[PDB]
Amino acid sequence: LYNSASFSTFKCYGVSPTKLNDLCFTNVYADSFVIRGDEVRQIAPGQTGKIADYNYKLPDDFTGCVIAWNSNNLDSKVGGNYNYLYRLFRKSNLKPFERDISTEIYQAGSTPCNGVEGFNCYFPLQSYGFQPTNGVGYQPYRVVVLSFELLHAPATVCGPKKSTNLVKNKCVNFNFNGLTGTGVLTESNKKFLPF
Amino acid sequence: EVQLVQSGAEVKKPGSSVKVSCKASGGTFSNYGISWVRQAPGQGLEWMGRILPTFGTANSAQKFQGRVTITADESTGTAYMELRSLRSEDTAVYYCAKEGLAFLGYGMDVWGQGTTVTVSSASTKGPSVFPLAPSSKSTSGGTAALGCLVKDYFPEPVTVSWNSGALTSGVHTFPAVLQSSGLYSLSSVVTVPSSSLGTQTYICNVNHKPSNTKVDKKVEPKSC
Amino acid sequence: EIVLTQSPGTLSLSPGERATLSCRASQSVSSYLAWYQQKPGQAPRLLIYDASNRATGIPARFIGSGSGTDFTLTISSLEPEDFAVYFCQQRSNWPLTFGGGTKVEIKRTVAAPSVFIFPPSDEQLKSGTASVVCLLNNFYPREAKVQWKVDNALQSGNSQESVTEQDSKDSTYSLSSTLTLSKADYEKHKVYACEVTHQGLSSPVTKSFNRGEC
Amino acid sequence: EIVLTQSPGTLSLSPGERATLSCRASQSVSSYLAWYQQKPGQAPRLLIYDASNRATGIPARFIGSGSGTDFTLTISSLEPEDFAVYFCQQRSNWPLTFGGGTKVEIKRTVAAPSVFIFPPSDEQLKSGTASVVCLLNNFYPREAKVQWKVDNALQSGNSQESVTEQDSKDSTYSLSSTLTLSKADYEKHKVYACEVTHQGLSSPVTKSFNRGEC
Repeated sequence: LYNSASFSTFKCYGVSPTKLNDLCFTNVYADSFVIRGDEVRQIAPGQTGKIADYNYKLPDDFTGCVIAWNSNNLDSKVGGNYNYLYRLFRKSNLKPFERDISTEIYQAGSTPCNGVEGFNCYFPLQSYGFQPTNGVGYQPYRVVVLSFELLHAPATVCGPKKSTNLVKNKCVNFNFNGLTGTGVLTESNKKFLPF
Repeated sequence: EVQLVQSGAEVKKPGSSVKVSCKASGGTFSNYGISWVRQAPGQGLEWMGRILPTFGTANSAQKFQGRVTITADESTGTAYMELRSLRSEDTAVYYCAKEGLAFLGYGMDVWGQGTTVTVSSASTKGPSVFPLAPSSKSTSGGTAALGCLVKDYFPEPVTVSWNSGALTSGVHTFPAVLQSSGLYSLSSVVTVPSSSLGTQTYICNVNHKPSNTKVDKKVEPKSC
Repeated sequence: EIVLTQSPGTLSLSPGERATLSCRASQSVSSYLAWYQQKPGQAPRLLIYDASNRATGIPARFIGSGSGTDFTLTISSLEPEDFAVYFCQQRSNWPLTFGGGTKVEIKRTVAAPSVFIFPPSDEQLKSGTASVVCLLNNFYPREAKVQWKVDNALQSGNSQESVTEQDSKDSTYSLSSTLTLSKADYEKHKVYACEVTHQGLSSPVTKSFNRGEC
Repeated sequence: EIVLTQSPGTLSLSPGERATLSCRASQSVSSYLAWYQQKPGQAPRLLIYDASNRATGIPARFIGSGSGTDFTLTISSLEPEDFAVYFCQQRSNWPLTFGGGTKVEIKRTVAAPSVFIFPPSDEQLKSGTASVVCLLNNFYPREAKVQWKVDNALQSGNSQESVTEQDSKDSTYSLSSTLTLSKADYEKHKVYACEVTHQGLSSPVTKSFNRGEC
């Protein structure tokens, strides 16, 4: 993921990028959505606005990692791509890592709405005018948000750090599956059992 | 490039019902929000209501409550705007245009084509062509104007051509006016040099499609 | 129910100049407005949305500005294909009302209205209805008034006007007024006259004719 | 970049209750934030720094709270010289952007807006532009809407609606709208009206005058 040269916004806060494959984590979550350019900034941990407030709120004590790369070739067709919605009205804010897909007509005023839009009663959702010809900042940005939790379960995802060759007949340091030591390694004639 | 194919003209009677369709050219619907706009003849625009095809939501303006009923058919991608209890003033050109699945912001950008809906109480009637002779051939000695009045026809339109479309210079066609009785009338005059008078014959023709009539009036001077 | 107005109502300008249309609102519509450009006998098309953005394909000469309760659409270079009626639609909340309109014409030099009259024909006299037509052709500007003076008496309530659109070759109008009245009424007078008053006329030219003898 | 939302916008309250000014932030700004108070026409002196401290000379009335991303200011027993807009600007990282601010004001009973109309004089008519002024004196609350119906036609705000500061005695507002037009535009109209729409009034009242005949 790091040496990809194709991700615009490979940056994240909880942990260092170089030590990702150094810690064995629990079951990593992965989120996915498409968003404009102006607000990839507020997908970061701890911001407020329109999308960070009613759509996808990220906790302050965040330890995941955030991805964002431009795709103005797959999610943008002539005449617009009226297939990517986003809520812009809500009773209150949104707790971190919360999902809401209800489509009850939002009531800004103090009058009954009877499930039909009218005076001071707006529809909750809104579409994206993803025209193929827009300035940068209006083009779609596919975003992936990761999350690393320290669950009391032992671990489920380690890192593929490294494995090197072995040189025999020398006094060298070694480490086999956590069993370290020093000495000289030579071929044996034992009768190990499979386990 | 989404298109919005619309219905054709539908003359009706007062108190009847009409049903205009806004079939979306391309197949089915998407995150639309088609809304209906009415424009009176020679006036400004007027919003009526909007429908959400996929999300199944529709409403009309407060003034049109209890009269307009907007429905959608996502199976064929066709939206209907049936209107009942037609009044005498509801004659207009009805539009449909998509405005994005929302309520506030973008605004309608792709429009249909218009569906004229003349509501009255009179059957098709042949247009009585009457020639207007080039009277008083003493205006400026070299200029003259003549035409044929088309009176008491119904309904629009009626195209007018002169000499089988062989003349276009100095040709005018005034818009039709609805009379008190309920029939339409329009003039069509042509400016002709006074020298051409008495030597060239001019015949105007009309083509009333609903009454499939082809009249040919040959204008004459005052006949002494 | 928010109401919008557009000032002025005519905004006559010559090609190449700069236009200024103001759709002043009545409430807080801060940044929710759209401008439409309807040529005669066509479907309106969107020009400027959210009071600043420009719709796709629109030439850059169209610029919109303003916010709050007073907006403004400004055109830099008037091409011949920019003369139409411009509508403003507020999109704040229910209902999405519209504005009056502003028909932007072409500005030219003043011209003189040629005047012609036409007596009812004998073939038109077979029924009991007679019609008289007074015609004004190639004049400018739009403002012109026609009055009928049957038997030197002012006539009202029985005339209908009809104005063509601006010509595409000289940008001149053409007006026609009819005097529909019964055959018995047409047989109960002596003389008929139509009077025209124009800015481009030094005097109120009047044409007239007498019945029967012609 | 950091954004500091402010809520509410006006917080109409009474002299001696609980105030709950909020400074909803963006980032982790746990303790690097300050609040300011700007008396109208004065310099915005500091009130609270580091989100929990107090500057010298600041009474015990002002108490702050909140940390992390949520920050709140509580005013105990509001005092008449404590009605001024309060700005909360973070000082964690660059830049040090401020907030919108909320203008705390007095909550009083709804009043009736009086209306006055003053047509221009002869001396103002010596110029090329007229001057028509409405007037709305001693009303409450802030929200209002003034419209003009010229010749029974919906004119819109060709004016600048000026609102005065809250009274120091009764705490009521005064509104004006100088509807101005050219001299040529003056004579082709016949009646000018000043429409008023108020929450406190059930029916929109209107004061109008007829030009010349006065």
